[PDB]
Amino acid sequence: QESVKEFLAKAKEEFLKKWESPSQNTAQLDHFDRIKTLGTGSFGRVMLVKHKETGNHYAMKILDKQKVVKLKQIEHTLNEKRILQAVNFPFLVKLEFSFKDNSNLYMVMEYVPGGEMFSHLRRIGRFSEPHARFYAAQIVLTFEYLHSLDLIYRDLKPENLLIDQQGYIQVTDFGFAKRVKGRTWTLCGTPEYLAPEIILSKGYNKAVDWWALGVLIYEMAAGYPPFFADQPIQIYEKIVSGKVRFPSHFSSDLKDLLRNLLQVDLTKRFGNLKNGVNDIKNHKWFATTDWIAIYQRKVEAPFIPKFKGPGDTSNFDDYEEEEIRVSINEKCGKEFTEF
Ligand SMILES: CSCC[C@@H](NC(N)=O)C(=O)O
Repeated sequence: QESVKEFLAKAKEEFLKKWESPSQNTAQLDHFDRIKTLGTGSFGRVMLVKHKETGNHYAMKILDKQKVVKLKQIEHTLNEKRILQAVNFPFLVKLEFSFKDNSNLYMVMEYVPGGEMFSHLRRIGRFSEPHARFYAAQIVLTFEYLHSLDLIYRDLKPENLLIDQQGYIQVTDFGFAKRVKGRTWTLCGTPEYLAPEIILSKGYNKAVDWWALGVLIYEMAAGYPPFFADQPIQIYEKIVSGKVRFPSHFSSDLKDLLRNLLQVDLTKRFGNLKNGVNDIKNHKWFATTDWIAIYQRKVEAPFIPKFKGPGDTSNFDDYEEEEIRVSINEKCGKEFTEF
């Protein structure tokens, strides 16, 4: 449809202008108070912070430059920030500021107090098909947007889908996102969500995102992922076999869609055929979906997360509060020049 073509053309124009001239150094650390550690990993953490002048809350992702270098994540961290400062879509968490100092890299994101889809899914067990479909439609549109910009997301999983105050998804964590025209080769993503071509160390493309969508829809509707096993090697063996067992409660339409998304042969996988995303959007499982209404956030969500306000952290987990230090000496300045 020309309306969608023209929408995506404008989206790409606006992305490219920011991509080619990225914003830098748009806030500083001492304009924020630290409130609580919301997550932590091997080279960084995410903090709830409050801006001292406006009172606004944000989720601040803080990466230790020395650890980024040591764990060979330099390009990934530069990808994440350059992409986030250039994208704009209703179901992507917004980057509001970024900056760096002697020790760390900072991305100041909107804070979504409703928490991760993962916690809501694990609490209730599984989502009904309408509920899963509401979230899946938002991911389809988001991947249509990202892929049109030549971006591969590469980290789809329930933990990275936050549920906002209207019950809609906001995708977070662009740590593995990359602008790719053609193929790319890095081993990354979470085991249960990896496409076979990643496991097999092949050059792969945006079709890995559509595979991961199949995993996500299965997990939302079943309560567990399709290739589950105790050990990673067993997960990988199941993935590359592609044998998937569907619960009897799955509709026939859902099983058909999942067979086409969880297609081991990437040249036969929905999302990667001549009709692209339209094979997914036109599938019978999505017959009830008004794609424009979803994009415009006019559909009433299946549920609204419970939270008390923009500073409520009750939907996130508790972590040891550790210092955020800034060395008196600049570290790794060269490697992060463009950040
Ligand atoms: C807002 S997160 C950073 C706050 C923290 N760090 C420094 N070095 O000032 C501190 O004041 O201890």
